[PDB]
Amino acid sequence: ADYQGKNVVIIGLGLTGLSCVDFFLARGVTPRVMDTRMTPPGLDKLPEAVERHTGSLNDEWLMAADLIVASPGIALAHPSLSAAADAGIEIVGDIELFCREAQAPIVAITGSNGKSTVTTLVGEMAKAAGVNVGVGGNIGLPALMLLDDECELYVLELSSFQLETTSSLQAVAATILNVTEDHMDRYPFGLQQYRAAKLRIYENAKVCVVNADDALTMPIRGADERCVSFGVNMGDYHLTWLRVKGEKVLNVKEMKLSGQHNYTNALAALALADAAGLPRASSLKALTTFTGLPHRFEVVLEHNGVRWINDSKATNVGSTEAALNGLHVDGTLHLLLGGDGKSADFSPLARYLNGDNVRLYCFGRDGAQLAALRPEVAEQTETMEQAMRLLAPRVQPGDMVLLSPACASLDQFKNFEQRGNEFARLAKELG
Ligand SMILES: CC(=O)N[C@H]1[C@@H](OP(=O)(O)OP(=O)(O)OC[C@H]2O[C@@H](n3ccc(=O)[nH]c3=O)[C@H](O)[C@@H]2O)O[C@H](CO)[C@@H](O)[C@@H]1O[C@H](C)C(=O)N[C@@H](C)C(=O)O
Repeated sequence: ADYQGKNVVIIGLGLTGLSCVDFFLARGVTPRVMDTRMTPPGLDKLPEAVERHTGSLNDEWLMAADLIVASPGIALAHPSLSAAADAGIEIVGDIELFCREAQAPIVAITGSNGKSTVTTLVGEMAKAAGVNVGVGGNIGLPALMLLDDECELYVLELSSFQLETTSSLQAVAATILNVTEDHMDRYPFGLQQYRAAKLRIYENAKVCVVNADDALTMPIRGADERCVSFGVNMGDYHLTWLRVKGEKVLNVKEMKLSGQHNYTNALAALALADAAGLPRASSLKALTTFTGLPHRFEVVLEHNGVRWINDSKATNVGSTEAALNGLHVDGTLHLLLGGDGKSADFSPLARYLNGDNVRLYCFGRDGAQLAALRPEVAEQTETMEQAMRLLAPRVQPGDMVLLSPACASLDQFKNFEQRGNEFARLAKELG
């Protein structure tokens, strides 16, 4: 889509809002942004060129917009947004922007509780088949931070909020795991209004994975030829053995998790991966190794009042930004950055590195550019080990050593997992 020369206004300066701001700036469009909160988390992350209004909405800005991008945290029913809509001003959310740009199929997942687990599993099933997969959305990493012409499949966890502002989603496979009322303050007209939001996920979906045990997850107008279902004792995928299309496929003894819940999660996940075209071989393997939703970070050592945190999986700028958001650091943050990154996306990261309590240790191929984000507090070495031996004598009680590289590790390691193990070993010897 073209946004050149449009008056764009973004509502919400949280993770989503910031991703949108960067999305637009990276296309030569300077948006105006607002948030009803006086000091939203992304306020100090904006470039000075961006006009901002916080503490309330600025209605003149909204009414003068060509496009309004509304974060999930504000309701379309808000009088300011209702007014803009009546005047015919287009309103979209980050997921909508994402769908317009995506060049790979999308598996979409929504429902209430357990959403993240099913999303994560589908992601693993894709990893097992060797698919460069991008997992994001409501699960944590804003969808727009995943855009990459290298990505071969996207797995998105979506909230009813994101769904209300999305119109161009055409999922290869979509599901509403269940419909259980939550966030009802955002749906004052009842369960039907609430159900309607989730149902949007099936619009133009190639295959709709439905919950045989929850009739509300069926698209309105009964189930069609696109619908495949999962359930405990009923459905295309059901239950011990996992039954699929009438044929047993796996004895639950082969998977690490147990319990009904963990089984229907595995079934819903398989139904989605089958629909997305992933080989059942690899999907089943993933089901047999899956040990659940991983922790956000791996604490490799906590000694002398210092925490050494491994987030080697943050292979891009958006992930590192996500790791830094709301990060509690009692003393100084010794941030490790480096490897093979996407230089085109480095500039915005500098805005997350301000303050008197942050030190950068940059290494690898793009270490020089990374260190250049804020030279005054950065050290530059060739390897991560050198960088760590550098910081070791410098840490004091209360500090945090964080490996959240913002780059891939292929220039010096076999994979980010190995880079993380290296970090674990070195932290134990040095901390
Ligand atoms: C509220 C919400 O939808 N949160 C999701 C959102 O995070 P983000 O930080 O971008 O949220 P936001 O839209 O800025 O809203 C955050 C908070 O500020 C408030 N808000 C937002 C804009 C504004 O003008 N005024 C205001 O008061 C919202 O009411 C909310 O209290 O985008 C992220 C990336 O997609 C999601 O991971 C994140 O999910 C969290 C984990 C969540 O609680 N989501 C709900 C929906 C859920 O899963 O139950």
